[PDB]
Amino acid sequence: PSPEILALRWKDTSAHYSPHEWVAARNVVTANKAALADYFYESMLADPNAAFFLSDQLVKTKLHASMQDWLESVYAAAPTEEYERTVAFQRKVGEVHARIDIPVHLVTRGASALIRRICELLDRDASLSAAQAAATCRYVADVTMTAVEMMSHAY
Amino acid sequence: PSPEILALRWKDTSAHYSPHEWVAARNVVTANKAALADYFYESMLADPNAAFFLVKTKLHASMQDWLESVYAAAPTEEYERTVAFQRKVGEVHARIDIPVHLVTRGASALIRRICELLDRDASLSAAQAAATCRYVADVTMTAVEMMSHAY
Ligand code: HEM
Ligand code: HEM
Repeated sequence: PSPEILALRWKDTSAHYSPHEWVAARNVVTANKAALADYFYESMLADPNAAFFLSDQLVKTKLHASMQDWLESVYAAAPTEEYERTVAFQRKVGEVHARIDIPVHLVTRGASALIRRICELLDRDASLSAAQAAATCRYVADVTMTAVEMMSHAY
Repeated sequence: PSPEILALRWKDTSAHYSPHEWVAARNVVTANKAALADYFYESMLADPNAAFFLVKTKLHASMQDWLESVYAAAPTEEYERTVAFQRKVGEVHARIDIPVHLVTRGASALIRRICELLDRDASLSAAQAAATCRYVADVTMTAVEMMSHAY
């Protein structure tokens, strides 16, 4: 399924939501990416299965500073109309993960932790009505699980 | 990969939400057990990828039991029950080489149609409806991961 075909799936997903949701989310996620990357990394030390794959020094440069640009790839695609660029990024990361038999259930695990944590930021952000913080959190979960689905194409 | 460990995981995820969130969802899920199984199945036909793999009767009911299972776990505290079944379901899909990325496709689809129904439900304050939709998306994904075990 080429990135022309898989673009339209990202687009049609993002189109369930207003521009206000797209940007709202994007702003919160760039505002706190490095902090959201730390929280991710720590979450999968806590998991021993996942900790096996982290030799406690590989993140120093790679995993912390990379998880950042993932968060930008994902949350900008829609407000930029740059879908096939983003979708392409996801297959690379999916293929990287699959090459080293990183079990897919742990990715879905991580997708879920981020979603709970990004919504927690949306919640604690006082510059929004709870109606808005709600609708953004929805978008967040949808696009994460859209991305993860595509990351999962390499199995 | 013990169920006792897993069961515990189900408890914590759903502990993030109020009991009112658990029963509201269950209500709407079971109020539409048929229409939801019909939606999921017809959503597979649209795509060729899944349509590859499609007796419906067995399907139509076995989705209807999964739903009943997923939203029974928290309000009844039978986590082991609900887990053990997610474990089985995945191992079936597995041996058929049903690609993982699609179990997630229809998972996301059910979530979106479930919240639509929660938007429409005026027994609920919009606050609750959002809350409930969130529960629904989290717990589905939680099921999804457990299904995705040993793939
Ligand atoms: C939502 C979930 C996840 C996202 C968004 C994510 C993101 C990324 C990205 C962007 C890269 C860089 C790959 C590249 O472009 O070259 C990467 C690499 C990697 N990720 Fe993940 N990841 C996720 C889940 C996981 C999980 C659950 C583990 C658990 C073990 C993991 C372990 C790794 C490792 C080890 C590498 C580098 C491979 C190596 O050099 O040994 N990731 N990840
Ligand atoms: C969220 C996603 C899904 C859920 C919750 C789900 C649920 C179920 C359940 C509960 C069963 C009964 C398993 C058993 O008898 O023990 C089942 C069987 C089956 N599912 Fe799924 N399913 C999902 C996705 C898919 C997808 C994407 C396909 C794509 C083709 C698929 C095809 C089947 C087939 C063919 C069987 C029956 C196998 C057989 O009896 O020969 N399912 N599913």
